[PDB]
Amino acid sequence: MKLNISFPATGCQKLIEVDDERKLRTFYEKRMATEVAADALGEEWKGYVVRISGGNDKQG
Amino acid sequence: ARGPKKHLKRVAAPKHWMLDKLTGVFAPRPSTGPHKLRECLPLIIFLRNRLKYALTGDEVKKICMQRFIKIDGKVRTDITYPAGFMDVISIDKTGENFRLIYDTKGRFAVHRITPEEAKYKLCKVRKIFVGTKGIPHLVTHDARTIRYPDPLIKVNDTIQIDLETGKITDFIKFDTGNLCMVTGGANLGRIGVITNRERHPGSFDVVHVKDANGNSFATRLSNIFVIGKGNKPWISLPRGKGIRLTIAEERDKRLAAKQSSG
Amino acid sequence: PVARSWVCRKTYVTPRRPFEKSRLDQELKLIGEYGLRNKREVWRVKFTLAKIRKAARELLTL
Amino acid sequence: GISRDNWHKRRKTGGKRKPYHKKRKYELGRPAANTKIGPRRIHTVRVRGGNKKYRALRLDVGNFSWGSECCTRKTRIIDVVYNASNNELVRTKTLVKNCIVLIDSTPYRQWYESHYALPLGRKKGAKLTPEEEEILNKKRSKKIQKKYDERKKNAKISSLLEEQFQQGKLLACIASRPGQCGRADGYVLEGKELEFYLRKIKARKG
Amino acid sequence: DIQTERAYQKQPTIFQNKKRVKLPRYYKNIGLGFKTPKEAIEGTYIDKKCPFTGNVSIRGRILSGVVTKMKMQRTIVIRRDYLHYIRKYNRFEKRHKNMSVHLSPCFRDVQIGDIVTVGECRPLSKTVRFNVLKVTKAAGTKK
RNA sequence: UCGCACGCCCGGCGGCGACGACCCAUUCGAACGUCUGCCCUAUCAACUUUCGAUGGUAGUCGCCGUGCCUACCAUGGUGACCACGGGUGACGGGGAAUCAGGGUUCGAUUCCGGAGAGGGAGCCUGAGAAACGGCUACCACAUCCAAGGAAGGCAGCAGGCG
RNA sequence: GAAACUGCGAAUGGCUCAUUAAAUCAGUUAUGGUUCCUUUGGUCGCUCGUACUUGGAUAACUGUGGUAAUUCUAGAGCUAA
Ligand SMILES: [Mg+2]
Ligand SMILES: [Mg+2]
Ligand SMILES: [Mg+2]
Ligand SMILES: [Mg+2]
Ligand SMILES: [Mg+2]
Ligand SMILES: [Mg+2]
Ligand SMILES: [Mg+2]
Ligand SMILES: [Mg+2]
Ligand SMILES: [Mg+2]
Ligand SMILES: [Mg+2]
Ligand SMILES: [Mg+2]
Repeated sequence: MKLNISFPATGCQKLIEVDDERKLRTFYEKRMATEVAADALGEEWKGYVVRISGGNDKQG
Repeated sequence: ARGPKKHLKRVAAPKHWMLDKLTGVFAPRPSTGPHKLRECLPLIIFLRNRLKYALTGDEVKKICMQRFIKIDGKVRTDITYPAGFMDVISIDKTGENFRLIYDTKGRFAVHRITPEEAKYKLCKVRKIFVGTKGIPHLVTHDARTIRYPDPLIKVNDTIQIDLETGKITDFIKFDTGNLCMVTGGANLGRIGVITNRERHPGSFDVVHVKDANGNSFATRLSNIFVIGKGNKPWISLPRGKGIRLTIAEERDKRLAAKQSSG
Repeated sequence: PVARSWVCRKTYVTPRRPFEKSRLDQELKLIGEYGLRNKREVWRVKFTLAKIRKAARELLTL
Repeated sequence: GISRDNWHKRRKTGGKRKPYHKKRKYELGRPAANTKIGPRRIHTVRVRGGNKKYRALRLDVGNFSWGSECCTRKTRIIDVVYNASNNELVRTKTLVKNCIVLIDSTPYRQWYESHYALPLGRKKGAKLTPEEEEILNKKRSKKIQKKYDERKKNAKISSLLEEQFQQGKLLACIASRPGQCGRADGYVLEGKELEFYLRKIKARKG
Repeated sequence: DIQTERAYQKQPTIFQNKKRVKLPRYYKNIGLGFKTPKEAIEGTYIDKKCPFTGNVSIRGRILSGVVTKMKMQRTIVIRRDYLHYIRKYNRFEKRHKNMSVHLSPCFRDVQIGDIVTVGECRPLSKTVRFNVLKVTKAAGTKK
């Protein structure tokens, strides 16, 4: 599951190749456009709150 | 046809345009305007096929959009503008003024006039309307809806319009003795005095017109255009002066003319 | 829809009896006297004659 | 879709005409408005020629005219009491053209008491302490008291109307088409028409 | 008498509830020299589709037929007759058309078999497009 | 709102055009109507009718008129003058062929009007479409695929198969 | 001046004759029973109660992508009528 994370206050965006389901259970089964704590995908990320803005399915 | 039609075939064109059978599939479709589809003459037909100032429609476009021709005292830039009856098409560089009247036959004629005559033209009133504050409105045949007219001018008369102000000067009441042009039907182009008015309630009324040489003929009101008080017009009349001499008289007058010219 | 005429007309006509001996001899005399190449160029002149004559008959009935 | 066709139905003789074309758009039908009484809700519909129509769906007020004395007021509608078309349009409270409604008589009472200064309605024994009817009825000058005296000989009303004014609500008939135009305009029933429809409502009650 | 329908049967233009202290009837002339009848003025009927006392204009064609059936209410059936010319045979055929026309209740006593003038109007029903404009009696039949 | 020239009072008045819009005429129309007109068949003589058929009333809808639709009433409407039903190797017409006078057959086809885009149906936008070189389905046919999906309509010009 | 937004056209033209037998269609009339983009001509201080110009989106552009695949499109930034 590729994750396209964008930050608008600097306006910089990056794709990150997360492939860990224990990292992704925090984003799983939540509805679009909610703010989520992002400390699960990395210990380096902490205090980052992130809106889930909808992606592309495995058939695009 | 799921909407308005935009073409016209060369064969289905009205015949008094005199368009040739062979050079085109299409005839120029007249744009919507102050004259009907079959009653008008397109400006491409007036330049290209008759005056021969142009050769093709591209040259017609070039003439019309160098802003030269000035029809009814205003320049129109579209190729297929409808120029109808009694319209003043003026060309400024040649200094040449044209007034559109039918000749003795059904077709329109190249009719050169003076600028002093080109400053005005004449219009048949179609309907009198009363507008939104008791305002008398007069509607002509070319949709010139001038308002506050003279209250003697009524439904089937004609008026004289100064084009620069776009306003009435004088008028002719529809009455017996006045000259009239027949602007439609089988009598298309005749000139004579109105000798009789036959009323018909419900259906359309007819008028007997006696020409310059005695030959009377009847025509319904919608095809009749009065052109001046009494026995004299207010415009200059074309060659032939609206008679329709017979085919025998046409034959021997061209035969005697060719015999006398040699 | 194309821009062309399609107005045409046969100028000759074929006779009803094909082998009438006196008609053959008369036509052969005419084309031999006037130097003609077939009989369609006597049939067309007889047909133009026929059209002029029926126009004359129709005017005489008027 | 839903259509208005002469081609879909039988001839004068009873024979069946077979269709030669599809359902064209210009032979159009639309679902009905079925305008009810409630807080107002009007939908616009795009029309042939790029026009628009205003379908009422709920409609509380309407502009009703009192024709004998020439006063129309915006007036709230309370009930539909009669319909010559159908009784279910009475039952399910439905505003159409020529349906007969009840509307409250208070603006007409205000105009009448402003114009003539006489009590209309007013079951005698009750008297309004907030003094607005008192300053309506009183305080005329000597020059204009004979003007009001000249008016109050033309101030007599029909007894059926006076019963409806004491009831506080009067009968109107709608004349605008509320599914078409949007409004619920109509006029107060008077005279022969009034007692005709009162006879009809009394026959409906029984 | 009148008021036999569900709604109030009234002429729309005249207002009948002006205050006092009989009813004024609306009528007109339809033109074309057709003289409006006496019962259309002294009448007590109302009619939406009467040519004289209703919102219809007589316009276009003026025809004449023969009354055959008067069973429909406020409207009757006339029978037009004409000779149709085939061009092969130099003869005629008798054909006929049965149209339904609207008979106003101003023309009171009409029997079957009398020539009736009708006039074209707006389409009044599915098959009615003509009003009755004047009635003449049959051959004799004055009894 | 937009563009050309650019001035005159003593900052304010200004020329010629473009674009846009309530309503009214006008134009190109359109759509419903009026009257009259069409091939064969009786081994098709009665048909239509509360499942609208014919009207009346009052409405709904529609741009408008109208059974167009709804409610309540009336029992009507057409037919031997051929209705109704069926057939058509039937688009209609201007016209074409043959022809003394009569007629007879043809008219798919360059002009006018209609209908239709495989079959039916439904609809967005727009002044105007029930549009198909526009969508939405269902039926038939059929293209690509990783099997999850996507895309189609030559009765347009060429061309291919049958 | 590419692109893109906006306006207009795309309902004309071209093809075919399957349907359809008072239907289509022809002549004749009516719309006083209606709609009409455009064109042309009218009207556009008529009302009596920040204007020295108001608001915030969005495409083209930039930059991350997804899908076996389409004139498929998502998220992030800007910016006009
Ligand atoms: Mg077409
Ligand atoms: Mg014969
Ligand atoms: Mg067939
Ligand atoms: Mg066929
Ligand atoms: Mg044909
Ligand atoms: Mg065929
Ligand atoms: Mg179609
Ligand atoms: Mg095919
Ligand atoms: Mg197409
Ligand atoms: Mg389609
Ligand atoms: Mg195609």
